[PDB]
Amino acid sequence: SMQDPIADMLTRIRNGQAANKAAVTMPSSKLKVAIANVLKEEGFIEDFKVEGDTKPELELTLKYFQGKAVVESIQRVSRPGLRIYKRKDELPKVMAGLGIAVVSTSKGVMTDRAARQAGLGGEIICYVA
Amino acid sequence: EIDYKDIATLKNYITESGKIVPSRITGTRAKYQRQLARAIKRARYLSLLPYTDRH
Amino acid sequence: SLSTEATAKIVSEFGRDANDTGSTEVQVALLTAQINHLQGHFAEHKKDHHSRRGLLRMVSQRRKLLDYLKRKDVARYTQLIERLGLRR
Amino acid sequence: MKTNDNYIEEVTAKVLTSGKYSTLYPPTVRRVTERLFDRYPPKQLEKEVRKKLHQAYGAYIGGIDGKRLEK
Amino acid sequence: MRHYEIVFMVHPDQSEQVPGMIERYTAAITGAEGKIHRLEDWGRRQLAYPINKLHKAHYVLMNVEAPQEVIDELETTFRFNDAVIRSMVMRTKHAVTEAS
RNA sequence: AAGCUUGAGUCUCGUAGAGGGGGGUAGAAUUCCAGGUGUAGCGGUGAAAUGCGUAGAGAUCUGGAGGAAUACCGGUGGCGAAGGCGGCCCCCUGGACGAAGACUGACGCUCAGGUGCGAAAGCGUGGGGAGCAAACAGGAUUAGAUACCCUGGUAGUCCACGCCGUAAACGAUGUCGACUUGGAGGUUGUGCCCUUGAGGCGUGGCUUCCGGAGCUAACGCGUUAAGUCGACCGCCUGGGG
Ligand SMILES: [Mg+2]
Ligand SMILES: [Mg+2]
Ligand SMILES: [Mg+2]
Ligand SMILES: [Mg+2]
Ligand SMILES: [Mg+2]
Ligand SMILES: [Mg+2]
Ligand SMILES: [Mg+2]
Ligand SMILES: [Mg+2]
Ligand SMILES: [Mg+2]
Ligand SMILES: [Mg+2]
Ligand SMILES: [Mg+2]
Ligand SMILES: [Mg+2]
Ligand SMILES: [Mg+2]
Ligand SMILES: [Mg+2]
Ligand SMILES: [Mg+2]
Ligand SMILES: [Mg+2]
Ligand SMILES: [Mg+2]
Ligand SMILES: [Mg+2]
Ligand SMILES: [Mg+2]
Ligand SMILES: [Mg+2]
Repeated sequence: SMQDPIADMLTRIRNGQAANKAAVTMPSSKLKVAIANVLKEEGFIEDFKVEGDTKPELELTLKYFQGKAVVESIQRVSRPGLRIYKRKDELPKVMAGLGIAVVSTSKGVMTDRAARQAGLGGEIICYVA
Repeated sequence: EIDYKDIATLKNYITESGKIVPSRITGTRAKYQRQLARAIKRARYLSLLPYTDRH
Repeated sequence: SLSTEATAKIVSEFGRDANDTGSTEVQVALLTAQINHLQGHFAEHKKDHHSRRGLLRMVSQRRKLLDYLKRKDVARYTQLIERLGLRR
Repeated sequence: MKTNDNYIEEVTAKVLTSGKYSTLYPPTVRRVTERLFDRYPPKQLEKEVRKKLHQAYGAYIGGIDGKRLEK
Repeated sequence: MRHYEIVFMVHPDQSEQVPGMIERYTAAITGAEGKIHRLEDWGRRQLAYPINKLHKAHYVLMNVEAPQEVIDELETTFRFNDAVIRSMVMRTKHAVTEAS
């Protein structure tokens, strides 16, 4: 059943690039705000707005450049049944450094480029391409 | 008419032998085809009224 | 004969708050009489089989309710097992 | 000694009683089971004596059709 | 307390027992807190199956909300009687001014 | 340790169903057992015969006993996890679904061993037994039909109480939850609108067909997933043996 709220966020983004829609509707959560903030500085997402009084509601806006999608392929590393942790000097480079590896450090959720040069280590969430 | 609560009044359509005949003796309107000839088949599941008295 | 008027006094047996259509000790009393009336039907009419399967989705419900209030308030179980005679 | 000795007729009658395998003399079959006592597993005695009735020594089972011969 | 409808018939050659059969059966269903919603008599009409030796038959139509504690012995009463041929019990029917 | 509600448990107010089980009742048909009436033919196979008949056959009417199955209504409709179950019909009782409002605040998903259910066939301890029908035997048939045709019948089918747990038990698809261009046929609830054109326009469950993107060798699936994610378990490491 529903045992992973993080995988539900990646499903709407992966399936949203093929349907060619504007924005999607999904309930927000603590981690979902930090994940959407990383993709907003990146060209991955445009802007998000939380406009629910009854409950937090996350509204993600996709970006379409030319006739191609911005999201290529998103995998899964930190599975609920199998967690994978890496060292500071063992951070995987997505797309030979071109990708954006969303990591979860101790100070917060940031990228993989600013993790090896500042702050401390963390847990790799997934591979956002 | 148009409702489905008219279950205690089918003595003018079907007979005792078990053969359903259209309303032709009195001579009224016969425009209600789906609400009469086709709506009677929906009540054949529970079949509260015996359709064939000879069986 | 399971009528709608005979189950009106079952909710009044357990009440924590006021003006409430629901308490914490009422989820078991509303399901205890339903299983108790079907357990006695094992002795007679042994040809029954569909009625025996239906108890698997009701008797096993009580095993999950025991681990719910166990880590919260232990004194809440001292009323349920001695009045509805559940698990001695 | 019923394990081996009351377990010879349970096997032997069955052949000599059935009208399909009854084309034999009682002594002829009294012999062919003391021979084949220690020949096939102790739960498969009559079972694999049917092999000597089909793979071997067959067509005499069912017999030559006397009710076709007199016919 | 539900709704019931006992529709039975009497003997064809015994037409004088019709006013005397319903009278002795309406007293047990009255003092048990029950009333009679509808009460119409059809008559000795014609049938379509000559199954009985004598094909006459009077139909009895009456509505009464008899409890369950009384229908267990009232239904078995018509079985021992020789004038009663068969019966018919429906379920969940309300009352009506007339049916035909 | 202390709370909330977006997944929804339960309950009040309703509707639909061969969901399951225990009694009772009705009709048709086959056959047996009794009268009247009618006698060398009847049943049955492209040719023949066995059986059944002059101790009243076959056929027909009436009546009675016993047993089994529910024709038309009946559509891949409805119900159940699966298997399976279609006569009106009493009692007991379960599941699912619709719908405006409260309360209780993840009591949630899945699994080895184990428990329970599981057609037909078969077996043990007791009944019923009119038909049909595995062995067995009469008549055909051919330098050999226990394959098929025809004439009978013991188990079994039915019923109470048990054991065994075997299928193409197939939807060759484990369950639960979430996301996802749409149209055209049925069944089953609650509303709006002029139900005055018995319909359009909304909101659910179940079921069938077609089809794009996408997925797969291919056929196909394709908003009930075999697509796109996630949680849990089982099986299979070449074809025979
Ligand atoms: Mg059984
Ligand atoms: Mg808590
Ligand atoms: Mg039923
Ligand atoms: Mg005669
Ligand atoms: Mg003569
Ligand atoms: Mg006759
Ligand atoms: Mg008999
Ligand atoms: Mg309030
Ligand atoms: Mg609260
Ligand atoms: Mg499960
Ligand atoms: Mg069987
Ligand atoms: Mg069986
Ligand atoms: Mg038996
Ligand atoms: Mg099947
Ligand atoms: Mg299989
Ligand atoms: Mg279903
Ligand atoms: Mg298709
Ligand atoms: Mg595939
Ligand atoms: Mg191998
Ligand atoms: Mg090998």
